[PDB]
Amino acid sequence: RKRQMRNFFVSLMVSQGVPMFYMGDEYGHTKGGNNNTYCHDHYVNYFRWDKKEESSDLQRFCSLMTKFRKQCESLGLADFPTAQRLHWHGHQPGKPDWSETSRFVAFSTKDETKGEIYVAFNASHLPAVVGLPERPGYRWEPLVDTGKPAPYDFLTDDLPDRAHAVHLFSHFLNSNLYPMLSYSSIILELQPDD
Amino acid sequence: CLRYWVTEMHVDGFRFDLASIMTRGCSLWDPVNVYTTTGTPLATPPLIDMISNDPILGDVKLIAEAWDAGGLYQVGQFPHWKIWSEWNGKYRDIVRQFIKGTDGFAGGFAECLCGSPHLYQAGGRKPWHSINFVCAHDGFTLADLVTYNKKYNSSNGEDNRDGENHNLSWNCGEEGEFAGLSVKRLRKRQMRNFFVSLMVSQGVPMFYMGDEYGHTKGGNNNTYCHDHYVNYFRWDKKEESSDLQRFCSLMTKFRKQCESLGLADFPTAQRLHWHGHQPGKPDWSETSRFVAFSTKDETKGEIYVAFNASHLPAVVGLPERPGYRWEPLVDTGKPAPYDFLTDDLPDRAHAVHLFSHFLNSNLYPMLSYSSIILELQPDD
Amino acid sequence: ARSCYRFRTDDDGVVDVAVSGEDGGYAVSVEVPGTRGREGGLVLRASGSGEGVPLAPAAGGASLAAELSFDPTRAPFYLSFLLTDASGAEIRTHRKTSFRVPVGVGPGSPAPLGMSISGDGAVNFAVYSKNANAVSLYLYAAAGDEPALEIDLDPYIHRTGNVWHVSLASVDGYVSYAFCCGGIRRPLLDPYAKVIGDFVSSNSMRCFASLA
Repeated sequence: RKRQMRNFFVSLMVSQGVPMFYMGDEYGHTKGGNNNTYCHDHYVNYFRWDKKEESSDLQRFCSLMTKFRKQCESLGLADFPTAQRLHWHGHQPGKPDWSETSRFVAFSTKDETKGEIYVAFNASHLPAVVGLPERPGYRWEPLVDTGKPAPYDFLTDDLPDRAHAVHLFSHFLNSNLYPMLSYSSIILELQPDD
Repeated sequence: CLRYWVTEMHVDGFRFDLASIMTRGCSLWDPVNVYTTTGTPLATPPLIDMISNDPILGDVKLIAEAWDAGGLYQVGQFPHWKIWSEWNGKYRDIVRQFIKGTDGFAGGFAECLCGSPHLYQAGGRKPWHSINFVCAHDGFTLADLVTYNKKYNSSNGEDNRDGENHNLSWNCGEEGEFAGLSVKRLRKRQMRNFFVSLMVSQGVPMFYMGDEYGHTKGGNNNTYCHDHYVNYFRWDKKEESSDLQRFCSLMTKFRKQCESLGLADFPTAQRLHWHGHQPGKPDWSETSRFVAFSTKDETKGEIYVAFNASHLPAVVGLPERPGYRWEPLVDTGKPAPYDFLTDDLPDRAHAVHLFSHFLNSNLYPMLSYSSIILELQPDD
Repeated sequence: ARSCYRFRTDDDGVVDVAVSGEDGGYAVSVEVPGTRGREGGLVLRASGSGEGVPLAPAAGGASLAAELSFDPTRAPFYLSFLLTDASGAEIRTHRKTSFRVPVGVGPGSPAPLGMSISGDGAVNFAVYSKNANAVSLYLYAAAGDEPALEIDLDPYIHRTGNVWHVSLASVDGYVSYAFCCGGIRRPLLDPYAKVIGDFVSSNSMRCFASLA
């Protein structure tokens, strides 16, 4: 459930357009299962600040996602993207699968600030190891992985163990690979390797 | 002579070179002499009978290299009296072909891991009568096994005629010591895989001087005539390769600590279970390059071993044991010192924690040409 | 003449024992070198003894030594003991046994088979038996019918392969010897004896090898 909620927020924050979400969705407000609450002057419809501190991890994830959307200029585009800037990939780079059984959508796009970002969604029930695009002289650095436990689902310089966390995945990242769970999303940034 | 060495120099055992010659018949049994010619192999040679049943020599270690240069080949059929051990060359061939990646060697590999009962059980010998080895003084070293596809014996002066011609090796992508970073990483992985395969097999493991730091002979696979540093132990180069040496020491310690690794009898089906990509479904097909098993341990509870000799990475499912979880110990793909986890590592708990999202759901991601070992621990 | 025994321990170490025929008692000295895993001294308990003989430093902490003495008239016997650190943990042999050492007999040599005498006058016994799990030596005096001396052989020190051997300083006061294999107390004849005794049908069929 936590994975899927993070996936929904990632998809909202990486789509072209204007993101929009109702209050209380940044920390997981529950109504008991009631989808039509137009006639309740009850605590079900009141924002809970007692339970906000219990869901600080999801709130931090949402705030970091919004900040990342602000910092990336390839997300706010006045015109529609063209094939030169946006490329589609599948399990292997440059081979998207559009069939009826497909549950894997991934793309990579260029940026003047971040250089390049890679986004992948795995809606399948089977974990997979994906092949990252081949960029001579560079490498891919993990930023977001909805499967990882907090606070490592979002990597920031505020973390004291960021470099060690990247080092413990370097053996997969050195061969342009990344292991993914089922129902999970990843975002990577391209960085020079010299 | 053998009794003299045992009783005066306190030698614990012997290894016989070209031992098949000691089974060939003597010319004294030709019908011309008494009243089947010279050199015909015998089923009960008198010398082997005298050695096996000697009051002193019968209780020491006897190992035979069961072939000669006259065409004899007696691996698995040496006259043993249930006492004699053998250099297992079939193990060498099968492991060399499986680890480098070759179709049709998964079943042979699984048989090798169990001590080769198909060669020893029927005759009444035990798993430890098999002397397992990957490399020896003759042939390639462990480092040259992953660097050269062919011998380079021109320094011998015999125009490359001498030496074994079918080495069953793979240069991991490029020929020679000058290669890219990925090729060198793969070579280090493959040496670790060979040592892991050696150290988790039933039987007696044996490896050659200097294979623990990656000694190289330059591709020369027959170096009998060089009093030269190509044949010397390099104590200076050993310090530049402390990671591989540490890995080998830790793996030997692990073998010593487990009671399910060196067994006095052949493993039964109640203790050992075979797995595949999914638990309980081993793949013995011709295209298979994946062997995994789990065995019950009276000391560590349960251990799980997997070999991925494929060129494709895979995520494998782990056996389901409610109330317990699997803990990572060995991973030949990881950079040192995280290829082997010890409590001397200050980052052990954190490194384990960073793989919890995979370990919780009984999964593990593997590189191509890698190996893993995991242990079962209570979780409540 | 002194005898020396070196035992490997179960914690990757060495215990050295020496048995000396002091000019009519016996002195046994125990020396434990090395220190990696145990620091705070050791006590020699005689295989579960409630008492103890602490080991004292010898040459500056490199080795710990102790000494035990035994009164004469004692027929050949075995000294068994264990070691303990200052934690309660017990040090055993690498075969997981108490350290057992013979007092009154030597280890002997496996060749030649039978009874032989060395230049100094030591008497060596050697007999082959693959199937027997226990071998004992009997000595008889001029009459005998029952053994004057009985010596059990240690399965570790008094064997080389499948040959049981033992050495004796002197056989004075004895004329015959025999062997007992397994737990059966029936005296057997040495197959390699050169001089034998009288065939006596006891109330049985027994013959003893001569010590001359």
